[PDB]
Amino acid sequence: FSDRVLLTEESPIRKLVPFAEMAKKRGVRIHHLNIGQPDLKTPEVFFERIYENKPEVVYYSHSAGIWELREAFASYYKRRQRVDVKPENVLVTNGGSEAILFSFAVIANPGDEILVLEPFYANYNAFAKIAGVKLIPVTRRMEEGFAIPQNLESFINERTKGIVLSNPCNPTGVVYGKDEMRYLVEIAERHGLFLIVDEVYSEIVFRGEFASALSIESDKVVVIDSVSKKFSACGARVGCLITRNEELISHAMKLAQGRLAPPLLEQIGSVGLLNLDDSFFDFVRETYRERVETVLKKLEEHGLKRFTKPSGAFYITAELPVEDAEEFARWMLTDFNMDGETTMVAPLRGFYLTPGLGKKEIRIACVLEKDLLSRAIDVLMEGLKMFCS
Amino acid sequence: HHMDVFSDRVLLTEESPIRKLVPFAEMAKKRGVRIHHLNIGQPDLKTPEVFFERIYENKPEVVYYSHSAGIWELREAFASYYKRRQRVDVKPENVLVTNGGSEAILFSFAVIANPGDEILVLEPFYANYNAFAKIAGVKLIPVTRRMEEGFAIPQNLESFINERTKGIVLSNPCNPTGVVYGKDEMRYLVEIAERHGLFLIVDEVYSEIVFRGEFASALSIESDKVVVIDSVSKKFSACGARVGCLITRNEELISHAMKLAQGRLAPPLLEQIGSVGLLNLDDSFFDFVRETYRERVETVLKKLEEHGLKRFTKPSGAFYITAELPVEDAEEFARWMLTDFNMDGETTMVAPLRGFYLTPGLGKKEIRIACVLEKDLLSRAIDVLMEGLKMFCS
Repeated sequence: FSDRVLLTEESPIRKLVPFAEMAKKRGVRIHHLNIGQPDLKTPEVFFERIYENKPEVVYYSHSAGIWELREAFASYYKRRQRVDVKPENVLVTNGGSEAILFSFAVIANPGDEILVLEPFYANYNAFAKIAGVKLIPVTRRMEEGFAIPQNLESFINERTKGIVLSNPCNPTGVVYGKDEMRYLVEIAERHGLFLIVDEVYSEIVFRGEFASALSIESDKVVVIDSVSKKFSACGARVGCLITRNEELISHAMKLAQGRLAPPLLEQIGSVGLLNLDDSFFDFVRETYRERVETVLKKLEEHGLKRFTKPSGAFYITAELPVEDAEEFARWMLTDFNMDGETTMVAPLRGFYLTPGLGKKEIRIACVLEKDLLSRAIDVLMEGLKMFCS
Repeated sequence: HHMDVFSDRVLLTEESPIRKLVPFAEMAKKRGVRIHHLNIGQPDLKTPEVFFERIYENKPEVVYYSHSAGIWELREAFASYYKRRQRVDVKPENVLVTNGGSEAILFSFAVIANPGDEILVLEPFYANYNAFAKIAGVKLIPVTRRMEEGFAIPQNLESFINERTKGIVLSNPCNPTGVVYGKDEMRYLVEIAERHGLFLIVDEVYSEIVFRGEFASALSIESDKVVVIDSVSKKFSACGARVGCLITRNEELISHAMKLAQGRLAPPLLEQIGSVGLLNLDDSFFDFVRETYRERVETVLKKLEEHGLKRFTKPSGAFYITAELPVEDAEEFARWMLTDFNMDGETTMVAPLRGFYLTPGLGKKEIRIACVLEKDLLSRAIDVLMEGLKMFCS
């Protein structure tokens, strides 16, 4: 088999599944705070639009996506992100996942390098490995508030072709403002690199004023978005690649054509999601705000010191007073259960490329109703207390 | 201001000869010309109602990411399909649901080959494989087949194997030749794979659309080096579903493919729910589909013969007809058909075959015809095409 897949060890999160399944067999209710799967009901408009526009033939749509959906994304950015985008700048893909893969393949050759801000959304490494691109980590520290490090330029070389990050960020929850993004765009332009900004969590912003990378008119910016987290439509597999660089889009379109098209029914339903009013986004933003706040308060009241207050998204990264976080996560499932309940968290080690980093850190996904989440944290800290003594 | 340095992968890629005809086609519709599209493999048949019904009946409250390998029931649906219809014993654990056959091919390539490695392909072939090969950084090596030899597997196939060769890929029934390799031919091809430690990737998307001979799935030959790709696209006219699969008995390969499926998270949920219904369709449905395409293919073959065209292939499967025209450049004729020609305000669009070959110069005078219109329209579409071909010589 290929080195690409032989060198890939399985995710620390996935490695806990066997232990979790074994716990359910013993009659234990597990609180899943390890996966970024929203629990919110998918808006009914998604299903209504599909039912009302049932096509007689489920055909391959235009490779770049149904024209109406390209318009729907364009209008969303103007109305919600206050960015002027044309439908021609939008390329509909099979979720953000594919938009990332295309971006990587269009800008870099096999063996080339793409800078990534550590810790980062682990799945980028999967798309990099498929495209044969090397992903180069640029470490950020919790103690610095996971800021963009000053030595960013030093990692650039002849093989460097781009920089990729998420904003709001998964798993740190940091939100880079207009000033920070412009700085990052300026570096991309000075060194002729493309800036891939994954904005899947835009709308889920609590502190500061969020500015899309497209707000900074540059030919090197590529924004990735999706209907997944924003509308709780993860199973739709509908996302997009947005950029003003007509040449890049035209190159990405050859890849979209080999693939033929994104899912038809999901695109039809996505048009309805993107047209949702302001009240919907207020509800989603505030639901996650209250959840994040609830966890933060619970962590603080149980004496946990080193954790980050996110400005966006629904993840909380924290440092535990343990030698190995992954061992503790497994222990929670195997050797622990408060009142027949346990809590499953994601070890953060899988979000770093640099070996040794994130050994005592974990990520908490706020994807449960606030009261259950409060209870899930109580179980987690009671378990943390016994683990030590 | 600095230039955009894009990857060689995408800079070297010229746009498809078929796609290069779209601008000329769009300009023809503006002039008031009804175009008969025989250039794309998009079926025109109604998607069976069961697909929509299953979705409506099992509407989930949350459109969640399913298990990476696909919903368990769909994995069972594919497994049962192969046992009932293909007479092959497959377990759900052997099935990995993907975003259409397209992705199953991409994963196959990434799992067996490193960037820079080689995969043999039987030319002419489904052009899109080259797209997945470029994304994975794999070099696709052509093994030319001739129409005069009935597009058979050439005897010099082993001479193309080297240290960098990691697999062989083809479609059965084949797109665009329409050849259908039987049990004997497949065994031979599997024996070569095993002797040289290569994986055999057989794209069986057109299985069911078989007219001549008895079709045998590559899985019928129990080997640890066979990987079958299938889809709900052409078989059930559900191209927009983007639901396919990778099937193999090699537990290690599927386990490695699973890591790639996990990065991607999952295939489309609603489409998987609807696909379970399509896969459970009775024998009557497949009889109707197979015979609908048989009568269409026959109609075109008769019309081509009646208009004096000599060199064309009679396919054993799929719905494509490959033919050699008496012209210097087929692609020039295809464009001409749209720009400078229209019988009774009608014209026909065909796909130049040049884009289906990697070896430069091959398929310059050849075209592909997709039988994706009702037999009477198809008959008319060929009349328009031959009247245009007759004037073109002048």
